[PDB]
Amino acid sequence: QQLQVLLLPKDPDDERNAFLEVRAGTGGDEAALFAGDLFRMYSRYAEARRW
RNA sequence: CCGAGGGUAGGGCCCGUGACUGGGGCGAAGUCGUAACAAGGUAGCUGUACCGGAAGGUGCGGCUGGAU
Ligand SMILES: [Mg+2]
Ligand SMILES: [Mg+2]
Ligand SMILES: [Mg+2]
Ligand SMILES: [Mg+2]
Ligand SMILES: [Mg+2]
Ligand SMILES: [Mg+2]
Ligand SMILES: [Mg+2]
Ligand SMILES: [Mg+2]
Ligand SMILES: [Mg+2]
Ligand SMILES: [Mg+2]
Ligand SMILES: [Mg+2]
Ligand SMILES: [Mg+2]
Ligand SMILES: [Mg+2]
Repeated sequence: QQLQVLLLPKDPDDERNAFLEVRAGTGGDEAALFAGDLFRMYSRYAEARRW
């Protein structure tokens, strides 16, 4: 497998720490309920990589 | 003399436009309370007046399109 050289495009803020905010939308307290469901999911993902 | 029209001045109407402002219509979700529909938890509605974040409240009279 000839690994295609992916070392051509550079990136400034690619390794920097990131702010993440989740906001509820359409559907009243149901979307608010899901914004926690998205946040735990990103919490499981952050701790799974020692973040 | 009249006279197209030009000029000066002052009015009337209509249209476009204007910092800003007043409310109105619409919204798969927001905040605050819950005024009305049951006696809707203070029966409701009403003209008027005063008042209150807001639905609204209270006064004076009126109607029943008011339960028991
Ligand atoms: Mg003459
Ligand atoms: Mg003339
Ligand atoms: Mg003339
Ligand atoms: Mg406006
Ligand atoms: Mg009332
Ligand atoms: Mg009520
Ligand atoms: Mg009532
Ligand atoms: Mg009154
Ligand atoms: Mg006031
Ligand atoms: Mg106040
Ligand atoms: Mg009062
Ligand atoms: Mg009365
Ligand atoms: Mg009468």
